[PDB]
Amino acid sequence: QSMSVKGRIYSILKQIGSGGSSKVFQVLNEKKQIYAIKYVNLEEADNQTLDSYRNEIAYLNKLQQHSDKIIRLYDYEITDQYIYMVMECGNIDLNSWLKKKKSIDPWERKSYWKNMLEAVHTIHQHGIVHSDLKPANFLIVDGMLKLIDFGIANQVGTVNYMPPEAIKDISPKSDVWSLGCILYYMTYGKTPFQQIINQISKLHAIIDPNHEIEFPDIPEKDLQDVLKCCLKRDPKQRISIPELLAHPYVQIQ
Ligand SMILES: c1cc2c(cn1)cnc1sccc12
Repeated sequence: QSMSVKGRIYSILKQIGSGGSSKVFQVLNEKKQIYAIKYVNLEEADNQTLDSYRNEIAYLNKLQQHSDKIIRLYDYEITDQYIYMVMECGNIDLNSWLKKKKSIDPWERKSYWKNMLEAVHTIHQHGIVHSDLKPANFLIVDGMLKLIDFGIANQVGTVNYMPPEAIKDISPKSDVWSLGCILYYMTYGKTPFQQIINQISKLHAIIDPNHEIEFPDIPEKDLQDVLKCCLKRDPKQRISIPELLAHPYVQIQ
């Protein structure tokens, strides 16, 4: 099959993912280069959803120039009926990659972490708080992690990465909580609260200071401190991203 985004023609190779009303495909242009096209159906879209879409796009377009850890958006076609986005094609999302591999290399992880701070830090600088980070939001492209979205436009639902303040009902400290959970999953093989099935009981645990989050002793003592810093329930007493980018775990060999 085929499709035309603006002037250019893109041959469909396979379907990467489907959000629901959205379909992501892997494509080829006339110069035979591989891309990822996102189809969005505006047929049953409120003017609020429309606005979230337009906002999320402009931001993704604006933030292209700032960080290389933000998915390349090459071109787009937008009508009253649909959205087409010509983005860079990654190998796999962090979630599926983590879900498959049993052993994660301390370097691969330290590297991925550094890429995760750079991405979140850039959206933060422009005023954005992602508010709902998950490994699904990150995409590996040439051993380099890239942020897919900014959680502006309307794995999903998962409360395992939710900060206590989001549950108590939101500042950059909320994204620090989530990022730490991601690291905790790449460190301990589970999210801090993955151990508790019942979603209501899982929620009571995040907001419970007496329910101690365990940090089992590891060779990377620095990595343990980062987790201990990110997973502090009081946003007031949680590490900031500029502070994390200067932590020994990230800076020291
Ligand atoms: C959304 C999702 C992806 C993308 C661009 N937008 C590019 N490559 C890949 S590989 C697995 C998911 C995706």
